[PDB]
Amino acid sequence: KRLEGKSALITGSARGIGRAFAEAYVREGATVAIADIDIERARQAAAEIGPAAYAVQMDVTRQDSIDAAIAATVEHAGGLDILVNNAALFDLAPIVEITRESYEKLFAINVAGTLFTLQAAARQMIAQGRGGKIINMASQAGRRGEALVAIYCATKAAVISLTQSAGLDLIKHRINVNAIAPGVVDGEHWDGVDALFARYENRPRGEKKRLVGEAVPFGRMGTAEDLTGMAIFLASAESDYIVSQTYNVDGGNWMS
Amino acid sequence: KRLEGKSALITGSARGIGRAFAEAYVREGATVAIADIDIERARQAAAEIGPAAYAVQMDVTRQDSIDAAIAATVEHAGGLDILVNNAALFDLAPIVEITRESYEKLFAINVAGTLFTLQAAARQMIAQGRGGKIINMASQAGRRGEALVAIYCATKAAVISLTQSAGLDLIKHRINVNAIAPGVVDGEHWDGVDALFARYENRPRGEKKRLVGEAVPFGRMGTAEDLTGMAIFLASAESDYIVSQTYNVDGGNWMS
Amino acid sequence: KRLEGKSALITGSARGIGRAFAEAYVREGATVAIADIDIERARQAAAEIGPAAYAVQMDVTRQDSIDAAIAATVEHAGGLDILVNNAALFDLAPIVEITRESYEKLFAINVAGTLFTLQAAARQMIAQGRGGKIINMASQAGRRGEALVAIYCATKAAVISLTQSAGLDLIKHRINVNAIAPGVVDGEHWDGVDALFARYENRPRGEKKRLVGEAVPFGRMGTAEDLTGMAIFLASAESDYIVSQTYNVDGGNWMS
Amino acid sequence: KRLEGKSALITGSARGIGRAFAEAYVREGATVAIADIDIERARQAAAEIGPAAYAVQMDVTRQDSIDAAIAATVEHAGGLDILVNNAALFDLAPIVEITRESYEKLFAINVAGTLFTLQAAARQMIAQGRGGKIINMASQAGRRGEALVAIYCATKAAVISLTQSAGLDLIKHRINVNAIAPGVVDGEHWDGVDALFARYENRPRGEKKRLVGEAVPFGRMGTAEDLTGMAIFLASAESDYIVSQTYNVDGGNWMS
Ligand code: NA
Ligand code: NA
Ligand code: NA
Ligand code: NA
Repeated sequence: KRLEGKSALITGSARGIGRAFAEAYVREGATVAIADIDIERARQAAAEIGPAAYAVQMDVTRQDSIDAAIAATVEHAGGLDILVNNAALFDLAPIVEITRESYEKLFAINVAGTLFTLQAAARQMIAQGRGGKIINMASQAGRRGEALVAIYCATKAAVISLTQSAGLDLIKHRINVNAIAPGVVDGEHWDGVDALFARYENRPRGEKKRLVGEAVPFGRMGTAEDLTGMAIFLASAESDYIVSQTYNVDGGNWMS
Repeated sequence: KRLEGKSALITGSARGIGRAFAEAYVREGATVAIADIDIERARQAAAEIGPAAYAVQMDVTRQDSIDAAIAATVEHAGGLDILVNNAALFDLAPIVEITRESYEKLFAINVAGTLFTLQAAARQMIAQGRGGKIINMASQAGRRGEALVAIYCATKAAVISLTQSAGLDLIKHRINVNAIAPGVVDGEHWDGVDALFARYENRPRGEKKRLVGEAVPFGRMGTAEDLTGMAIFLASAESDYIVSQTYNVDGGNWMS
Repeated sequence: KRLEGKSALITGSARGIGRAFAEAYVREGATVAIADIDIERARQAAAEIGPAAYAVQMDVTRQDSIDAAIAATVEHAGGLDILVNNAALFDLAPIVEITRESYEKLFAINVAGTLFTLQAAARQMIAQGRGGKIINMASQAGRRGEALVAIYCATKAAVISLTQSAGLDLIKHRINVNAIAPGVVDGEHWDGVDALFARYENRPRGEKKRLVGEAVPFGRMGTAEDLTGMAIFLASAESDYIVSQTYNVDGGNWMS
Repeated sequence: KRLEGKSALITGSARGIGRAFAEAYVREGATVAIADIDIERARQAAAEIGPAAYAVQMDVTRQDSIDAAIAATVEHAGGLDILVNNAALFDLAPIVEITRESYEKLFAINVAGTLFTLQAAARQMIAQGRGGKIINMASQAGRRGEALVAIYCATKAAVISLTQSAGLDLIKHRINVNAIAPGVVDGEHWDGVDALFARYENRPRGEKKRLVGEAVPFGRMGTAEDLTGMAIFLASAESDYIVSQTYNVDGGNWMS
């Protein structure tokens, strides 16, 4: 068990990628705060995962909620050792149709949410004096722009950048900051994602997803489970010398 | 010469780099909107440059000011062919001292200001149906993070991403979107920049600036004139096949 | 006349892109050594271009030919101010079919040829004490690997790398070293290239070429003329502060 | 545990980084071929490591030696599952002093050695039908050039490129190709590396090594043990969806 006795918090972990990370972390001996805007779903998730997972209501766009979430983790587990910034929102629209609402919402959650949660965790970790681990969720989208995905790509580029900056600033406190960049990951969101491409590219529903899946060198779209090995690795002692990096786990969909 | 008959608008061009760009564009035969929030200096600059330059009041953080600026180029110049997003703000603080005010202010101007001005320009260019040129100002800060400069770095990373996405979306309208990434450029702003570094790096005043200058492979910090050639090139016919690129003009300070 | 009074040498300029550069340089006032293994065609080209162009026999794989070529520009033009390393060979094969012959031949021309010509030009430029410009030809292939193009991609990656190293080492002598990276350029060679892809991807003849052209965001494969502006720019005073860069001119085919 | 029953071959594994990888692999349950040009050193390393390690004489510059080594692996273990291309040579010299001997020797070992060993391993893995893992050793040097290290940097850039190309071509055979890029790693070679820098930079002995060590954000130069976690990870099932990536493990010395 590579994370034995560790205290983690994962934002947006009631469902999806964050939820898989939560389960993997518990398997590896960690206690995990299931942080989510949906307290009901967080409580269900925590009960399904087991005794070591516990629900925390959190809105990463609000400072008071961020601070309350950190304090609940300290209260419940005695401190905080691992942060995963997984909360994210996707959207899509061509340049001439980008709205200020899309820009503000996606930046508030994907960039500000990650930045200020990272900062609150950093402060707690510094106060503890024991290190150690922060993992941001980037994306292939942050590696290169895309015609219909300007806002989301830009938030993920910002995340990769913040990962580098925070990494350099916090390593003196024995805190590693790194990021994982998935490529295309299958899941409940892809119906809406495909529908959005179908609308703007004028394709039959389902065609975009299929083309995307067929283009991954590996042979298929990713699963959350493809990513858990890396999430454990970057939270363990085996990654202590790894600083300010973004690692693509994407079946070859992007090369860095 | 190279920009004969072209209508341009440059944000933040009352002073510094933007003004040097405006003066260079006029020498190359363009008509130029000196768009700045400092309308008094924009007017003095427009008056000094000559009849081909005219002052436009603009605050890239306000949608109505953005739309009014584009309307102004239509009124004065009959339309818009070249947009340079030059307006920007700098700040510096370690992760644990980053404020929401700093985040919101730098993103509103550096990211939202660039995105929505680009969008307004693109709409006008598409309506004209004669293609166009858009040049965003990035920075070495956009290429890699820095311990003390998380916010500014992230905004410039977002600009590089947006440059990429917009370039891919808009090329079918014959609009080139690219960016210039300067390195370190000398100017009065370095008193404050040095002071901020001196404080957090525990150095005597002037030392940071000195060291930064000495470390540029070319052998000196940049001037506006180092950048003017590239600004003309990316607005000229010689750059027609150039799409979604960021070009470093930085004395070798960063290699891309 | 941005290259007035300058002396240049361009490798592999009897035909194609290199010849287009030579013609462009001549129009900008330069004297140009048409250097090529195909001396017959180089002579014909120099005669067609006009009195400022002269043929020079060179095989970039042979040190004695390189040194004699540099000596030729000194003799005919009085010195050497601009070098363009354009000579290159292409090949294609899946990993399990790559031969040592293909490896040796592509590295000798593409990498050794560029490196040691660069070296010989640099020595002459340092001896002159007037600085200089060196432009290497990279490729999109140099920016990212490709299943069937391992050898060529690796040579172009080596070129980008060498451009960076040489740029850092030579700038103290006022020599700018940079590179241009074209995307896909139409031409006679595409019949063979298409044929090779057709074989390994199991495609009808001409399909690969068609798909490639349609996949370029700009909407067409490149021409030599798309590249001439950048070639002049990087040899001119407008690029003095530009060091160790590789610039993509590729219709958006790769974003750097 | 993590590599139970796997057959590995690591080039240059008698001493240094390869040796550490060999020892870590054996602890994780692998059988390891200790390939080295120095057969007595290989036979000795194998003896010391244990019964799961066996010596193989190999010159990665010779096709026949490469082919013989793979065959011995198939002879001793029942086949080959993991290849680590660790054999490498370093050299240093400014542009004007680079010799053809330095160019040829470093490229033969660092590039050709890696390419043709990877090719022979791939062929054997394809014939087995059970997939496989291949890890190339890159370097921070492959990420960006340096004034005094053009040859070595260029070889490591070529390695990163080959990693991408081979990864894309071989994943259909269920062979993962990835690379590790250490930053600066302490070891017996650094006394000579420092000496080379001291010579050309004209420094007291030891000054370069200290400055380099002090500039790593983490706080010290690397050890081989910093890298073993990643070497195991990329050879294990936890990296199955990881293709064509180069991962920096370098204390923050370079960010990718
Ligand atoms: Na629970
Ligand atoms: Na005026
Ligand atoms: Na002639
Ligand atoms: Na043994």
